[PDB]
Amino acid sequence: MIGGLFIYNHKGEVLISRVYRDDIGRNAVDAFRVNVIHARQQVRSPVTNIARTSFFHVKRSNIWLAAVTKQNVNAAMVFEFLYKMCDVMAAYFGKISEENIKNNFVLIYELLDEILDFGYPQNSETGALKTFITQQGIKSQIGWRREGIKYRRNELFLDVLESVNLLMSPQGQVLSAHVSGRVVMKSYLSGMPECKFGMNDKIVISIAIDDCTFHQCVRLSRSISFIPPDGEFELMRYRTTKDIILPFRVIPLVREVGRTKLEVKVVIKSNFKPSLLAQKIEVRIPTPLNTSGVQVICMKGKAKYKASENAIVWKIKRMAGMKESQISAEIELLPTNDKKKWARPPISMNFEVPFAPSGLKVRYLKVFEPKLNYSDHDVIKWVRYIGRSGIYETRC
Amino acid sequence: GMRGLAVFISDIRNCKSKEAEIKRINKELANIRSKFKGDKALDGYSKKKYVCKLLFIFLLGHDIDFGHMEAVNLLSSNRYTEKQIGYLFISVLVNSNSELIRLINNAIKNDLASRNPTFMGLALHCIANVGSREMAEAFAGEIPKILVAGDTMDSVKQSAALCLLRLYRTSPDLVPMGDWTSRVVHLLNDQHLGVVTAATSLITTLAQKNPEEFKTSVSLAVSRLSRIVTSASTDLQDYTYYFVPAPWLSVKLLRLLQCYPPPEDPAVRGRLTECLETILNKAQEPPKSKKVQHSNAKNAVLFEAISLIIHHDSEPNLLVRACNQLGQFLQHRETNLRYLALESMCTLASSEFSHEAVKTHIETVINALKTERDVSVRQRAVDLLYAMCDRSNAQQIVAEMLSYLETADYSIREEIVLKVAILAEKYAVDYTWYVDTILNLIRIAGDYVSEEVWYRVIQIVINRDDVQGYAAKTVFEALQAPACHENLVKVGGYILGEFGNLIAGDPRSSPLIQFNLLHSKFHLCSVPTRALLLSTYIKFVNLFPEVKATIQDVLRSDSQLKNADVELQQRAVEYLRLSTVASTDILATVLEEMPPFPER
Amino acid sequence: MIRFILIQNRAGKTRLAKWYMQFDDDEKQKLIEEVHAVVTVRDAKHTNFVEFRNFKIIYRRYAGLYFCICVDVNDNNLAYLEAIHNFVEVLNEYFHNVCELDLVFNFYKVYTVVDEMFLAGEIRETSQTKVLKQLLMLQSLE
Amino acid sequence: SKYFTTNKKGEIFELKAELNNEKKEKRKEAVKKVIAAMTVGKDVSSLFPDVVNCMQTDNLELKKLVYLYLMNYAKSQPDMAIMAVNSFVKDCEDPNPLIRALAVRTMGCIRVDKITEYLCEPLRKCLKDEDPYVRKTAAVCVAKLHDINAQMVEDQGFLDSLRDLIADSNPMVVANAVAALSEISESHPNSNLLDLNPQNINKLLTALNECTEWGQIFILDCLSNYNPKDDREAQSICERVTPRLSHANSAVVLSAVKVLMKFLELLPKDSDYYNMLLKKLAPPLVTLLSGEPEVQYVALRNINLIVQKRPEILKQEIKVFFVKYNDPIYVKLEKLDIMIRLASQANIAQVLAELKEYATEVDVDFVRKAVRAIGRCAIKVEQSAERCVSTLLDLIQTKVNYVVQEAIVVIRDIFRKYPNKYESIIATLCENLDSLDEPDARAAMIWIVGEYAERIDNADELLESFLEGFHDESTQVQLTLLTAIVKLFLKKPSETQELVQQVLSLATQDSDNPDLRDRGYIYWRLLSTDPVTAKEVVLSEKPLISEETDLIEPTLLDELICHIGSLASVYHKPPNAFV
Repeated sequence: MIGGLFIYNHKGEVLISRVYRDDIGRNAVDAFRVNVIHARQQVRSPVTNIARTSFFHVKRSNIWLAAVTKQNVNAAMVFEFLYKMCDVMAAYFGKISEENIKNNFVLIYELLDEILDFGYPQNSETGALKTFITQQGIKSQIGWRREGIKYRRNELFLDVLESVNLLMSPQGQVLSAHVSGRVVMKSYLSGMPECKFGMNDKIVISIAIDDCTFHQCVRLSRSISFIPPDGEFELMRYRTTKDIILPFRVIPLVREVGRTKLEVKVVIKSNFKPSLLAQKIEVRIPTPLNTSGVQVICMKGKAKYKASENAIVWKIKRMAGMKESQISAEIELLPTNDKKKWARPPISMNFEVPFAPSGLKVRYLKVFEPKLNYSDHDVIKWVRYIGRSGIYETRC
Repeated sequence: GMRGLAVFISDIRNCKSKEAEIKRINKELANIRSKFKGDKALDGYSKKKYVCKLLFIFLLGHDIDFGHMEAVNLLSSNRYTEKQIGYLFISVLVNSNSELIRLINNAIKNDLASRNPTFMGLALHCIANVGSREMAEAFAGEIPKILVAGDTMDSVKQSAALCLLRLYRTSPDLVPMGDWTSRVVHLLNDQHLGVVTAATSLITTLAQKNPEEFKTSVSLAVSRLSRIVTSASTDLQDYTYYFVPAPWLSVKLLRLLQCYPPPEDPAVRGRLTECLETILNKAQEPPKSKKVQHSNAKNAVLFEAISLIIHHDSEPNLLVRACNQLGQFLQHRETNLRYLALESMCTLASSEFSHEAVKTHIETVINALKTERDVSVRQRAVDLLYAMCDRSNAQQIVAEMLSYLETADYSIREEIVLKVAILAEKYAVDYTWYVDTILNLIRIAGDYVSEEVWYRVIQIVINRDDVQGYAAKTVFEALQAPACHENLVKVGGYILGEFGNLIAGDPRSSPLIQFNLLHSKFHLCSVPTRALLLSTYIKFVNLFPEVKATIQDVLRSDSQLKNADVELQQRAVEYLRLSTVASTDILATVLEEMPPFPER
Repeated sequence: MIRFILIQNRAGKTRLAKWYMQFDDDEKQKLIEEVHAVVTVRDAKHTNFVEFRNFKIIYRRYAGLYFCICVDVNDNNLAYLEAIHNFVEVLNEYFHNVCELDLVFNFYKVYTVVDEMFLAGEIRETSQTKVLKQLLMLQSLE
Repeated sequence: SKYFTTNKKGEIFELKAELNNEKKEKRKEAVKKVIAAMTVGKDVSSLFPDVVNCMQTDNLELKKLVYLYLMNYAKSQPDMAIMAVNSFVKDCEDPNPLIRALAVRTMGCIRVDKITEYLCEPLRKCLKDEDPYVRKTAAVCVAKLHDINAQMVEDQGFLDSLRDLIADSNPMVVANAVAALSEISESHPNSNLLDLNPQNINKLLTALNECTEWGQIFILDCLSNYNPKDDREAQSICERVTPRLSHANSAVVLSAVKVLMKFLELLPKDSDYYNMLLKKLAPPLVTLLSGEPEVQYVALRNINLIVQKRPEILKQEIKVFFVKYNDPIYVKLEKLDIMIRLASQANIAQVLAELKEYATEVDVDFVRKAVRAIGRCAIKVEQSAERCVSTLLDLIQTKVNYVVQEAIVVIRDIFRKYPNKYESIIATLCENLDSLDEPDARAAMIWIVGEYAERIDNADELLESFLEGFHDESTQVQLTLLTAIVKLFLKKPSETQELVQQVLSLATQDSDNPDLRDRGYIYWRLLSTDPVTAKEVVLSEKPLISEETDLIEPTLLDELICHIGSLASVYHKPPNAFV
């Protein structure tokens, strides 16, 4: 019925676990870590099915709770049970955070025993668990905007401007990757309005460390409440390191037969929807310095040589998604030095895409002006995501 | 040593919660803040213990914003424990209080002026650990002078050379290339091997930008290496690791040689070659231990040596001996060893001299590939397979690659199919080989094959055809297994709709059952596949009128002409109106044999 | 050259962390987390050389602890793994069959050993006997 | 080798030494430290025996701790755990019933072969016990024993006692045993869980009201598998189950709806009860939209099915299924689909306006869904299509890009559905041509130009604009551009000669995709032999098209409506598709 219960922290490591039916192995926990939490573009759903198994998961402010089962279990029962459990946890030690869990391991096992038997959620009213639980948890604990602004036509525009940074190893292992971005908001409003703005959970509130700084106006309580200043400004800056959605994947192939011939093929794959369009792509391929000449062949965009710059350049006017393109090149080397083993530098790429590589998506926006009349229904809003290549390199 | 520290750490380890721990730490911090701000002067012992507690707290993860004053006061003491704790603290917590920087420069100047090599050791260690530009300006003028003076004790010489290295990496401008070159390179003949260790590392990192100033190092390098390798078992007893004579010194010495061309002195060159050959020979005897340590230690030197030979690339006999040893490695327990051998063969495959040598071990390579359990190992092996495929062995390599695809796991399919496609396009000696390989690849793992690949195979079939029965039967059979997937449906549908006159003879290849295959694949394929199928349908209707009714019976379904998509129903209407009406003979002038594809 | 040395148990708690490059505190915590996460998921059949942001990691588990040395990608691998074993044996000899609790209670000498055998990102001494003698010589002062 | 493993100094040795103090209070914190160590991943198996040495204790809390330890070992390494069965069996008889229950459930937790001979005596013992809680545990232990490999013909005496349990006194007892037995029956011998319909069902339904929040779900799921025979039987059943609007809003209400809609086969209008049910079902189905988000997701994925089956109930509730700004997206989608399903001809007045609002939010994909929902609405009430296209024109005039694209993609469908009824709009679409990028929209615009070519004397330049940038465009736009250019040729010859040469050639001589090459040559021969058949072969009236997809199979619907509350519904797939 209830195959096995698990509690994870936001990093994705098992804070605690307890299984109930041997038909659930290590593969289960690994699958729920690599197929739901670390899922990238999948449309989320509080009930998911993989490899003939089903998962239910509830999010509590940073903590994932999940139940896994293979039977045709009564669905509503799962979620009512999870809510009862989160409530009992609260009643024993207040809010739910990593600290309380790591500090009441014993109580958590006591619960997962008593409340939940073999998968059959026996009585769980907190007033009555004193009978069976004997432990005890441990609790712990304007000026920027003129008033008198008049416009004839309400408008606003949100731009999620992000920059992605990537450095990958020839066998396709993602070595380094992080996205730094900011939410620039340009408005045109009449009066002193309130605004409520909410988004998804991909942004928590020479080494990339996650971060999220606001503007002085922002106010928290999840969501965002604020009174925008007139004109253009910056709402929040942030930096993320996980679950990134690498637009292009570059695969290199290099064969250095002899010390005079050197052949290099590159193939780029688009890893996103087939209707979008990445624009203005550039690939910079390196070459050893004692390189006499080059032969290049490509059926997408156009490439040429830059001897002074010491690189081959390959431009792409536009490109779709889920497709594959390829450039070939042969290289004759001037055998001057019988030395100096060429430590080839990485292959770089520049590109612009109309979707936030970090996975951010503007969930919802309400604009409410009290003293005057209008509301969200009466203001025109535009949204634009712009993700740009930062340092985007592939070891070849 | 210090009981208070122990009880402190024990109480910390008995905290039941992060809040209780952080409270206790704030408490101890308040206490030590007070006693440091207390007007009472302090005893050296207490100051030592208190800075110890501070360092511990900092190491657990919190913040500490004081104490460095006592850290300064603790350098002028003369008990070793105090000097140790003080220099440790000052090294761990980096801060830019200019006054404290000056004080520390003063204290370290004093210590280096002293004569106890222990104090000199601590001073050099601290300088090497922090290494600020200011400590540079304060000691980079002196350090080589400490290194070259004859009476300086051993450990002093070691640590001083290493600190000169640290200086060189941090601040290159503040170490002038003066006279000490001769004596620093002469360091190598010392009996204390550790001196040689330090001197070698330093000389490597220096010569990486001024070779012509250190060229005189290679002679001593090769002499020491020879004396090490031809050594006896009970030589260098303090410097021998599990019956292996001086590994690390050999590693670093070979590394030093790697920064230089081949030696220019003939006798030097010859002794060097003899050393290398000695290493390789020693690599072939049975082990003197059942313990992994001996294997790792010896193979370290072995890999270093072969990498050096590659950097030289002038000893063909040595190259091929190396390759043969490597090939012997490929079937080994130590996954480390297998990975490393693969990695090194990857670069050896680039030689004018060891190419065929690498080629010969191909069956070992493929057998390792066909059963290996790691993913990185398999990736490296496939890449090697790529690296040694040429006019000679391409056919067998490709065949084995496909035969592996026949079962290989998901984690490799993408690059395997990419590389097989590229090899096919590169060395296909004839059409029929090319088409055979491509079609098999598609049948096996189409859903990764590029868009251009099967464009090309259909194009080439259109041009130099003579494979029509083969292609037709292949797609025919691959279809009736219930697994056939898209790109196969596309390519086969098109090609048999073009050339089914050459397969319709088999009683199990009827036009009727051909359509039954294609329709059985219809209700699972997407819309462009469906469009291709509908074009092949009318091509058939032109050729084999024997299902001319039932095909139309399908074309009239609610599923066809009421089609949600536009282009499906567009083609459906056009074809139904072509067939049932509006002609029955001009069909032969519209559905002709698709004039051959022009040469781009 | 070495970048940083870690002695780290299964919980992710760091018993010893000695750096050889300029890194701020936050990024120090970050690198520790990344290395622990990439190392605790391998098995005995897995290799020992795992690539990392701009370096590689040479690690070895000793049944309760992990030794991890961060190395530049173009350096030897087996040599550094064996140096790890060498230093482990030095500890084992000095501390009389070292246990992790000792590595906690006695950090101010663990640092001594570490700087004795490694200094400024290279391998200083290799002979266990001379290091042991230096150590028990220093342990006699006052 | 074996460094760092000595047990004369360090953590494990210190704990082991602690575990032997004779002050029980310290032993408590000792084993607690051990448990924390197990959780964090520290190897503590070395502690095993002495921890079991601590089981010899009168205290409740200490024995509870050690049992938690052994449970932690149970599912990971059973053989290790077995080494305390000598005490386990010397645990099922103590005072303090909590001890008894704990022991029974723990023994059952073991999954090894030889446990049965150890376990057959205690388990069969405790079924017949004074205490309720113990029987509540032992019932579960029975199923535990069944899932581990055992048919264990004593299992027949077990099942005897088990059926004897359904005639229990305490609610939670039957509330649990019914679930245990139902789970047994699913790995299915055909001779299992016989329903003594009158007597047993009366007893079940008497115990239902006293039951605990949870067991009522299982009671209802056991009833669901029952199949009645006579009318007044079903009358009485539905009567007794009726008052379910219970506290566990998500579960009890849903499963009650399952048992009802399965027991809805009566003479409908002979008695005014069919009406009574069809009336009573609406308030709970509505109030199941005020709870937490996930419950709302499940309730919606079931109400969708219900609407598919019995639309008479929710025919007038299209207000409560509106989208609020702050819901999770996986709820907005379900609300949108249900709104389309309920879109009658009477309430469009608000519906077609409500959607007009959603097309001004910021959640892009949801806005796409709303525009296409307007579309699908314009195909389910014909008497509103004009207002539909009007609202779409408004949305286009908003000039928002990612709205105008879905707008035009729907307008194409509209035109193709009701042909020749909105032809004045066509020209106005063209002025919004520069801002079309996605393939769907480009194709749909070019297709609209395809038909109705004789409406615009500017159709030439329109397609000449795409003709230049022919590559770098999907195959869809290429093929549709072919069809459209030819359609323009046959309708306006002598002015397309400039086009149908370069279009055809750029499709056939240049492009590599052999399928476009094929269609190119096909069209080439038609328009070269005779312009007399070209018309009748290309320009035929493509018959009307209905969205045949938007309905679910009736017998599949029968199955799912037999599985309303379970996980089977939320996927809309039969239970066989996952074991």
